[PDB]
Amino acid sequence: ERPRKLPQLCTELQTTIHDIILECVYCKQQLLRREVYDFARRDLCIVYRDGNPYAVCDKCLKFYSKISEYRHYSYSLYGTTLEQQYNKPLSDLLIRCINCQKPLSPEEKQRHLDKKQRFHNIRGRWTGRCMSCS
Amino acid sequence: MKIEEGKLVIWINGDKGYNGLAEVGKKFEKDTGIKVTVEHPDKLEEKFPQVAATGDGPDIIFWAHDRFGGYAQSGLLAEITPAAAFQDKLYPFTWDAVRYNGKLIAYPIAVEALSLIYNKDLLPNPPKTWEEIPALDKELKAKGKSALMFNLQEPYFTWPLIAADGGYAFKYENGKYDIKDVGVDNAGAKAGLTFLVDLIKNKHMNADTDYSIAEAAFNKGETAMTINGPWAWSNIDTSAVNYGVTVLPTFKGQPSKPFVGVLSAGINAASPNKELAKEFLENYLLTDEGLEAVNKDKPLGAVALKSYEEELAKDPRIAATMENAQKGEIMPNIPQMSAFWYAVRTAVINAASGRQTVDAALAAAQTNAAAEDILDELLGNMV
Ligand SMILES: OC[C@H]1O[C@H](O[C@H]2[C@H](O)[C@@H](O)[C@@H](O[C@H]3[C@H](O)[C@@H](O)[C@@H](O[C@H]4[C@H](O)[C@@H](O)[C@@H](O[C@H]5[C@H](O)[C@@H](O)[C@@H](O)O[C@@H]5CO)O[C@@H]4CO)O[C@@H]3CO)O[C@@H]2CO)[C@H](O)[C@@H](O)[C@@H]1O
Ligand SMILES: [Zn+2]
Ligand SMILES: [Zn+2]
Repeated sequence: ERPRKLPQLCTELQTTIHDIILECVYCKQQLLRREVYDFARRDLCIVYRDGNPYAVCDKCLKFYSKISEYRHYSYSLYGTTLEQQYNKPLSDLLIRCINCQKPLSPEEKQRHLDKKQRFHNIRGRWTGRCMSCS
Repeated sequence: MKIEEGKLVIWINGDKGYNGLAEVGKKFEKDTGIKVTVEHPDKLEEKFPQVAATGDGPDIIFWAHDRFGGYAQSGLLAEITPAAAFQDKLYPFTWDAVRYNGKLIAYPIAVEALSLIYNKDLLPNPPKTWEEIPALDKELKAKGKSALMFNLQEPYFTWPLIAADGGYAFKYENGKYDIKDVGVDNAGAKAGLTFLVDLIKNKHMNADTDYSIAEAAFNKGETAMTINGPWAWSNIDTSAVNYGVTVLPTFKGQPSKPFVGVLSAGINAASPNKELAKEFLENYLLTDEGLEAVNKDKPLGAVALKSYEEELAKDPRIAATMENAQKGEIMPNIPQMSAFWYAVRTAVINAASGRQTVDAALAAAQTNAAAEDILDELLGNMV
């Protein structure tokens, strides 16, 4: 199978994150350098169309994420219930911020537990909110 | 207001035999005392998931089966539990159309496929190929007529040509649809849609033609051919046009491949009348007399009930319907179907009007049809 993360894609292409030219899977526009770095920091996955690798630009990521939330929101749970459902601590679960898509840190997940803030399920994806997205 | 206990409210599309269905409801009420109200709201298939999500809506919703997986995924449909004796009364392939995640989510009613409908007085020998249409249209324009008019606003009607040389929605293998393998922007889809656009460029069709325009023109004897389903036949009858129903033209020697719909009846998960709805559907509608009452209003097509279909199959129009069906494909019922249709709708309208090239229109539709799946991958949990 093909590289799903930017570093492995960079290694296969013998390039670096500073140099790689990526296009958005949706709009096919070239990502700004800032968007390449953000893609890596948010731990997003390279997607393949017609055998070619693509990332995503910020405009399309926000557009389709907002659509997905507005159409496919399901229900919410407290963190302890997630831990019982999956039989794992929150630190071992991938829970992205609903606003910025970054995976939540363990401290942000513990903050949800302490402050009685529920996590939300959108299309089987569990989401919270990082600190920045207050 | 909330769904009323002790009555049945039914939604069915305005192109179906809703007056005939109301007659079945009248019989139900005569026998049982339970009133049945049949409504045909606009955009019922979009209204249903909205109102049913709040616990409201009709007790029973009719639509082709392609919408029902999305409803079931959202928990809006009751599971249906026909006994084995009842299941045996309907064709197995119709039950499969309404089977989602291994469970039956609706009752199948009738099998629909598009056919070529032609005016025998204007055109005794209809064309076997799409490629013949341009020359035939030039000939008919010289007589003050035209060759072909059909709805270009709904992708259901243009899909048979798009699919002919290789277009597809989702690849089907191992009894399963691969949502990651979409066939909207492949060379076969482009070839078919290019042929359609060329018909428009060359003044053999108009991009603005819709259902009403094509129906009026055919039923007035102004155009020699149309493409439509069985529900359209009774208006042609009353128009006194001498028409035939036949196999769709081939494209590049390949059959046109209509998407086959099974008109199906689902029970709202929020209905307090699930038992009455089952009694109505199994023991009043899905009988020879019940289906005949609907069919006499607007023809249903090839009904799911074997006993009645054995009579209808003797009608050459039904034989043609099933010939086209067998050359086409059963629509997926998966939740991704609606996004597929909205995406293809835009592609055909934009290409037909020249707003986009065929290539750009279909490239965008391929992406749009796959958009939620792409997002699931982007946000996925991978190494
Ligand atoms: O607002 C902008 C836009 O609105 C109007 O178009 C919209 C329609 O009014 C609306 O119903 C909706 O259409 C979707 C539909 O929701 C979706 O399910 C899908 O439809 C499929 C069917 O599911 C499928 O079964 C099949 O339908 C056949 C049917 O089986 C047969 O029995 C008979 O009834 O003919 C039907 C075909 O007409 O095929 C259709 C696909 O053709 O896709 C539809 C979209 O194509 O959304 C429409 C777009 O918003 C206005 O008409 C339009 O002018 C406006 O621009
Ligand atoms: Zn983009
Ligand atoms: Zn955030």
